[PDB]
Amino acid sequence: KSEVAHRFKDLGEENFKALVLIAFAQYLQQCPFEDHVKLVNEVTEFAKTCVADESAENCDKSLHTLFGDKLCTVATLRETYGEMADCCAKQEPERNECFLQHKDDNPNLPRLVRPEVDVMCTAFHDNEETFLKKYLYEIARRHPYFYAPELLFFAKRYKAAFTECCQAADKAACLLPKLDELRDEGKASSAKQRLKCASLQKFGERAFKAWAVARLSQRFPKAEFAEVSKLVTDLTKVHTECCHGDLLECADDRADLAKYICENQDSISSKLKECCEKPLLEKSHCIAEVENDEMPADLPSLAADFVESKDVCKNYAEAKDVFLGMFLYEYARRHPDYSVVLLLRLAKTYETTLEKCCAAADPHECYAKVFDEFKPLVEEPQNLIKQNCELFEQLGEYKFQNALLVRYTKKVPQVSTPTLVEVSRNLGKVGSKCCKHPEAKRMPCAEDYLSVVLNQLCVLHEKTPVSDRVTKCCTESLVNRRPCFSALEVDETYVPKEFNAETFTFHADICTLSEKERQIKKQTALVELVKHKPKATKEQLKAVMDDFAAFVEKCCKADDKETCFAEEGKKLVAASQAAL
Repeated sequence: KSEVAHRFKDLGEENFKALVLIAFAQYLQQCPFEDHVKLVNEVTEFAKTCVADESAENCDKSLHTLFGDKLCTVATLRETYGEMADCCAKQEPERNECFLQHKDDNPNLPRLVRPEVDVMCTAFHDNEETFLKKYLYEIARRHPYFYAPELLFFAKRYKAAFTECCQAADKAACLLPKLDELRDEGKASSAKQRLKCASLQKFGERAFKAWAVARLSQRFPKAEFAEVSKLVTDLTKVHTECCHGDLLECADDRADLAKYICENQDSISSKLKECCEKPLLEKSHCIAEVENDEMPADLPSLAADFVESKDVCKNYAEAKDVFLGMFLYEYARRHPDYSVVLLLRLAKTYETTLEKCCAAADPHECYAKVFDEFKPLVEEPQNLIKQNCELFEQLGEYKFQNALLVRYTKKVPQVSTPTLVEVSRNLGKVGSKCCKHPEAKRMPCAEDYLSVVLNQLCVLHEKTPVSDRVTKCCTESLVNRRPCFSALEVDETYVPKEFNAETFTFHADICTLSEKERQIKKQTALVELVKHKPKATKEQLKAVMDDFAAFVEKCCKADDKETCFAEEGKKLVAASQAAL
């Protein structure tokens, strides 16, 4: 039998063209469009001829082996410059990896450009433009890991948009505010994902199970332990693939799944009616995270004292894996009000401890209310979301979200100025999209979201390696990430302590060079870090700065581009470090 045409024989053809492009274009990610597309055109071909006939010569390729051996070819030797030190070696296994499966990450390479003001409205005489070319863009750029089928789901929702409102609104208004929102949602999942791989095989594959047995049980909390373990065992497989390189199996798989999940509906989690009256595609992004859990649970199931007031320390605990699984899951069930990332810590203070004392010198009290020394590691969140959600509350949406900069730029003052200001504001954006939301529903979002961002931080910067600390809180644990960065004072380690850096204040009539405070502030904020990186930290001082660099606007007119550039440099560096 073959692989090629067989994949062709489920996900149809558009979505075969539709994968094999993004596939080939996360992969090599700098080579121009047509090179990539000729090569698709050809895969796309061929497939049809093992469609005709399995038995035809060389169908017998193991999928990759085609790509591998029709990729290096004229994609690559037209692509001759110096980072992919070719990787088609002794026709191997060790192809996918060494280079074809090495995706430069966040910050990959050229990028600045895009579409613009009026013209991108272009479902007239090509969707090769926009619709198609939301992959040499919305998937070459900064997303070599982005989850295939979800791009096919986020493809229609670039298409469908155009496919109504170029219309009466000149595309103007009735269009591009579905091109505001759904750009953060491109970043969101593409970033809500690098995690799910980072769990997967930049960290042990075993972890993920515990991730998802924690999670699918937080939403399907009557799903018997049987059935979460044919949803998280079935989801690893998917996610592993979309991570390990080979998508296609993926996209087929989340219906080789959803057409189990959603034929079984009632034995699993009631609330997946809606998205089962939804064309495949959108099934897997209702069920995918917009899944209002069916709290509260299975049961009364009164209490969880099988893990507790008993004597089966080991006796009923010679299944390592499933014992923990049934802690996790059953603990998971009654706690939509605690974040997975937390509960995963309670699932390592069972596991350790119960091993601390299933062994020696009885008796039971060792594990006697672990429930009552867990409780440190259940207070710090419940608490932290105070000096998350108050410094923000009555003290600033987009004003002092640049507090968490001051915090981070201090305690960890060697990550790259951007790579602060991507995070600094991003993990900023928890204050907004979660405090204004409170209850239980608060924390599950907000240790978790924070948890994603710290990962952006980690995955971002291996590339150049900086703060041995950041090295430490990334590596040492996944599960202990967000009391790590947190549990870090000002690393007085510093010096270099750069003085006086005038590839500094580019001024340049920024004031209406640039618009939308998202663009205005970001610079005004991009001032912050480098106004401390000289002088690591100071008390009151440092806001007599960002107004002495908020005149950065109002000396910017009447014959400018040299107004605020002589002026500042005296009056913002003169105003700097050690005296003022």
